[PDB]
Amino acid sequence: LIVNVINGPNLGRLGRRGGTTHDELVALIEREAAELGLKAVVRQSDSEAQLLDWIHQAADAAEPVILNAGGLTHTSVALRDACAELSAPLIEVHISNVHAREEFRRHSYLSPIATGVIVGLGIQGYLLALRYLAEH
Amino acid sequence: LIVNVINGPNLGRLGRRGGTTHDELVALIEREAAELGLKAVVRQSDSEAQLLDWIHQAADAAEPVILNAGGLTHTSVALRDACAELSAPLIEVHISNVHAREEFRRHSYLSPIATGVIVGLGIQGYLLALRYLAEH
Amino acid sequence: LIVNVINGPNLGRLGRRGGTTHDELVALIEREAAELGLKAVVRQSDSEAQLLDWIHQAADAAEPVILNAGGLTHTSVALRDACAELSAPLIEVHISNVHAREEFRRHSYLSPIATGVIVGLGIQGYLLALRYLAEH
Amino acid sequence: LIVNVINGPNLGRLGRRGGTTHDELVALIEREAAELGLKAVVRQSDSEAQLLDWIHQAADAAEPVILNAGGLTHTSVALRDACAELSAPLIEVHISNVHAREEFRRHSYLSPIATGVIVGLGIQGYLLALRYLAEH
Amino acid sequence: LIVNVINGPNLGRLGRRGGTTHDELVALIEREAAELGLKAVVRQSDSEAQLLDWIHQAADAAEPVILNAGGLTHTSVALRDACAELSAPLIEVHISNVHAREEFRRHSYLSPIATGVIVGLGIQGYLLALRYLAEH
Amino acid sequence: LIVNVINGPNLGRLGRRGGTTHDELVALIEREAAELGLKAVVRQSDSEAQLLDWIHQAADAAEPVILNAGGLTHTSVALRDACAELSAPLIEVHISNVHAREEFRRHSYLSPIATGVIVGLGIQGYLLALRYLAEH
Amino acid sequence: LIVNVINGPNLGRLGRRGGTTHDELVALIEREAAELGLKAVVRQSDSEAQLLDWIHQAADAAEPVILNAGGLTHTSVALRDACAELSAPLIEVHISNVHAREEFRRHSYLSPIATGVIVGLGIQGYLLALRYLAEH
Amino acid sequence: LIVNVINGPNLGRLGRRGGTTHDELVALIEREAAELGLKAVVRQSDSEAQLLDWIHQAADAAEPVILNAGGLTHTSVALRDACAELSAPLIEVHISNVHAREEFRRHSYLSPIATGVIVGLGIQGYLLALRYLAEH
Amino acid sequence: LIVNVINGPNLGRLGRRGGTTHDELVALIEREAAELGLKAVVRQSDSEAQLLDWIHQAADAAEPVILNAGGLTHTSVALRDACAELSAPLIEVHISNVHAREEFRRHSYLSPIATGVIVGLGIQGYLLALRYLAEH
Amino acid sequence: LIVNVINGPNLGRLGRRGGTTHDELVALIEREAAELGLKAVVRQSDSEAQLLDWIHQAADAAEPVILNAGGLTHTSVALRDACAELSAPLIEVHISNVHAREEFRRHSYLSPIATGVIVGLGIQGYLLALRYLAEH
Repeated sequence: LIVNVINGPNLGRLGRRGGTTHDELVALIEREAAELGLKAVVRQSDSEAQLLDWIHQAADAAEPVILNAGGLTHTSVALRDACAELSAPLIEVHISNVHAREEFRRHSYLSPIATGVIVGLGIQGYLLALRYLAEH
Repeated sequence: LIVNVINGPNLGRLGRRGGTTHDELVALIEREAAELGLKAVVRQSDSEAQLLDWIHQAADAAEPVILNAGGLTHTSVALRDACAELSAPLIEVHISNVHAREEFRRHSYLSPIATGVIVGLGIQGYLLALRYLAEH
Repeated sequence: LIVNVINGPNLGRLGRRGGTTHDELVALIEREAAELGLKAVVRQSDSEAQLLDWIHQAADAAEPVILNAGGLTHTSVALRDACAELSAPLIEVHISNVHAREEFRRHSYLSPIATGVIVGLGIQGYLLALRYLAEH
Repeated sequence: LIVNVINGPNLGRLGRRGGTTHDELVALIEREAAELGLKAVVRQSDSEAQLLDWIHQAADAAEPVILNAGGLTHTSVALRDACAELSAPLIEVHISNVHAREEFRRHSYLSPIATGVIVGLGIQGYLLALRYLAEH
Repeated sequence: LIVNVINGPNLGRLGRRGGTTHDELVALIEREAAELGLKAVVRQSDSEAQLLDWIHQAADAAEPVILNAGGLTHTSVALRDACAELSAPLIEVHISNVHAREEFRRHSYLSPIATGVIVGLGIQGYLLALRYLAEH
Repeated sequence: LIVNVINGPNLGRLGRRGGTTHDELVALIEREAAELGLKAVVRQSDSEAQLLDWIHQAADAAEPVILNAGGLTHTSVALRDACAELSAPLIEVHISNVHAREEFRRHSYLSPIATGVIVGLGIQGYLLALRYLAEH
Repeated sequence: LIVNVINGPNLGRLGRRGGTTHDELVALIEREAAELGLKAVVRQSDSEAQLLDWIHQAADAAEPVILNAGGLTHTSVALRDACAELSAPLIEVHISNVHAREEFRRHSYLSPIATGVIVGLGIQGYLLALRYLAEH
Repeated sequence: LIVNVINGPNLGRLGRRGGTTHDELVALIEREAAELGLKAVVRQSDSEAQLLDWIHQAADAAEPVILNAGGLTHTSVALRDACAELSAPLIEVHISNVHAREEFRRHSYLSPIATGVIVGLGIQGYLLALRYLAEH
Repeated sequence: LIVNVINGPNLGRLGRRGGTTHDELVALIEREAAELGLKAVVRQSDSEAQLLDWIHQAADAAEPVILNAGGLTHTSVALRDACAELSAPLIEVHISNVHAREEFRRHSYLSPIATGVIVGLGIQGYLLALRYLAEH
Repeated sequence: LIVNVINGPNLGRLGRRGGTTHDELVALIEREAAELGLKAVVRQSDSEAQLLDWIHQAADAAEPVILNAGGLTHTSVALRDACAELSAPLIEVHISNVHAREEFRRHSYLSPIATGVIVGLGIQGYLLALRYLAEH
């Protein structure tokens, strides 16, 4: 079973002003996925249109999605509407605790339609979302 | 290393109008904890004073806490202030997706001071919080 | 058929700075219930945990509840969540007109899930709730 | 002693898209009133001016009023100001539970000046208001 | 098939301080309706009670309604509740663009229960609503 | 006279989880336009930058625009500012009734500067906007 | 004359992560009270029901109360309603400056019914409240 | 050690429509200060500029300030910014309980930057602030 | 009987970018007052402290005040508190219609404590306030 | 051409708890103005009435104004109304970035009527406003 891990704007800057980089995150995820018997496809883009295309492809293939949409979490109705079409689980992930920062970060257009949300557990949040999905 | 799992009001009614009961949840947690090399102490109370006493004891022993405070999450400043004393990690857990329900459930007094928050992954949320803590 | 009448915080102070006392209220209710062919069990507590235990017992026995939760009406999500499990009717009662006082008293976490609400009719509000329940 | 029962807009559509009709409601009320030794005058109008005239006549005769103002409950300051002149009791009645519906229905211009409010007990709400008034 | 066109307060002042008058609007609508094979009944009143009576008659006959309620759009819950009974389509029409004016005009109690809303297309809005209804 | 029909994000997913597809919508529009003596150019993009380029080209050519901006309706000030330059009519269209859904969908940055808005009439909303424009 | 000093939730943790402990605070208060010719009864509880019982006993004996309700200051209507019965002075005390912290701490259900409020003067706030009461 | 007591607008009207006058208040303060071994300089002005000059002089001399700014408490950012420069303690005093009056009086621009706030204890509030400062 | 007419900030700029000047306004008022048998004392200041001193002198002499406080109407609690001491009538006057301008101008701290308010009638507002006061 | 530079409350405290003083700022401005061929008149006052008099004199002479009103920026409608009379440019200046501080500092009554606003560039903000004005 294939799981899409989709990272949104500014996530390619991970580790570069907390040192895990985006390439390292990809390697960590693929290794964990292989241990669980899953195939993880990890993609990152700063373009909202590109993220919508990837979600549409996950919706047509009925594949689960682990999404960290970055700043678009708080602002894009178009992203929420694309994610409303998914039929497999959608897990929203944030690396840092979004509730401990500015007040505008406490509102997400994605949380109400996600199956679950994991915030503040660092990069381990992606690995735990994978384990939830492997345990069906 | 000892981990406290503290369940608040109405969580002793789990499975009784989704059938996992609170006794079953305790057994699941203890089994997972033993596999990870941890000892889990699982307690549940409908009394806010009893929850504060348990958090104070976790703060003095410097032990991590996985807390599902039920309805007190949204209403108790006293619980938040007791949890502000903890020095080990605090993970807030909700079984259902609190963001997909009434608007008052989207505000938590605990999230801003927790290390991380896990919502909507069912009872597996407690087992993933344990794994995060076992991986230091 | 058994009806639970549950009074919350400060209701044991009735009549003591309008002179009906809580013991008198109990006698009035039991007398009316007997005239209607019902058995009324009247209980009062200043403890939120004790009120939740009584509601849980009413939910397991499928018995109707007439509840005057006092100040907890406006503040407790935990009480609302316990009352959401009841399968028989739930009537919320307030002795005074809560809409004629401070603005925070006009919001109730219980009204939206109650079958009906009776406010401002004094102690007669409890006796009319009994009559509604006797007339199925 | 005479009691006015005043129904506002859309209440003549009762039972017609829960089958009690407005004529049936009138018969039920008159029968209950006669059993209590009262005379009930039941009137219904979709016109706000007509409702104000009836309230003014109740204010000059010092007679109690049981009012279900329909949608005007939430919107008319003119109705509230006419009802502020009454010297006998004013009971506001709603057949359905107004707190379980849209958020604008939770605000009433009438509740703060009514003696009491009864919501959600169906047509029995009118019969219980009569009993309160018969028991002075 | 009969379509009711109902105009609310101040719409009899059309063209009189943009010169189409209400009589001209009626002629335009009847001519368009005849071309489509429909019969249009156009009525106008400044009285809210009269509008409610006309909507009740449309609800009992199951006929579609094209409604321009004027200022009552923003203020009347009673009108919304009468329109909630209709079983055929309800199209809300505004001649001018209500979103380009005062902020209170951007809220309508009718839009959420209408089948569709047409704003800002002048008198042609009524003719396009007719065409939608003729094309079932 | 040329009319631009511009569809924004997620509108290429029409008919695919109500079965009209985007290709079918294009065919329907071109056929109606030809019957009216107009030429319709229908374009769709999930990219906000691409939509702004198309609006800028409509502004320089002084051509009318029928726009369904999808989720960007509620969130993009940049789209509103590009549309503020148009000199020919701008009709905003929504297929479903945006007022009957989430509260954030009731606010549009486009409505206040559009000539008119058509919501809830399905795909027929685009065909009626064409007819308005053909009747100058 | 007897003065009750009542400390609410988390105040038994004073000095333990500013080193005055709750036992030391009690000794300081009793010593100051004896110098003023008063008897101070100092009690602390994390239980809201226990605090309400102590306030009810102060109301029946007509004794003054110096209250630091901790987090319940901001959340409990039941505590405010018990304190509304007191006939002798009620002084609300906070050790730290509640106005310099989170915005939710700036609202107190107790201040409007207290005789006076003292915030930010550390433990000396309790000793100054005693002096106010000794000077009648 | 010198303590400045600064009274703002309308405080020279004390006792004149509760009979202590401003001259009497000055005498009371000077007497208490002398008993504590302090020198109190008491000044009053209805001019905001004059109050700012006095605060600037207290900031340059590093002297403590007891301030009752009257109505300026709720409205002047300029006064708050002058008081933000003080390095010795700043105690805000109100004679009456500001939380029991109009809602606009519950917001103070000064409280968040003051060391402590004393409200509702009458003129004794100034004497207790002096004692706090004498006990360093 | 003496009437004070007090003009606040920027009112000495009347007629100078509607040509009545402040000197002309004074002459108009004195002439009207003499016709009514009253003596009008007209004063203007841009200083809030000076306005408070004049109101205090009107309060001690029990004389009526016609006040146009300019921008201080919307911002000064200190002015409202000085005016709360007056025992003779207080009429608030605005030359232009304050409700037809910016939204912040629709809130006045003075209106709730004034005997009456006159807005939008130009300079004639002062002359009509005089006539009201002459007719006791 | 003469330019007025007007500094409001607390700006005479510049450099005194970032060391430029107000006298140094005056020297810097006069030197820059002379290099540009302008004459700068720099004045500072803690009195709102004095600032209004200076603005009135700038309005009668049609001279440009560079204003740093300090805390009055956020609170004075009277200052805004005096500045609304200016016919030459009005540049509002803040030395620090007002948007990075408390939320009340993000609202200015002056910005909407100023020609331009410069914030956060330190004392150089005044020198750049001069250059804008020298380049007409």
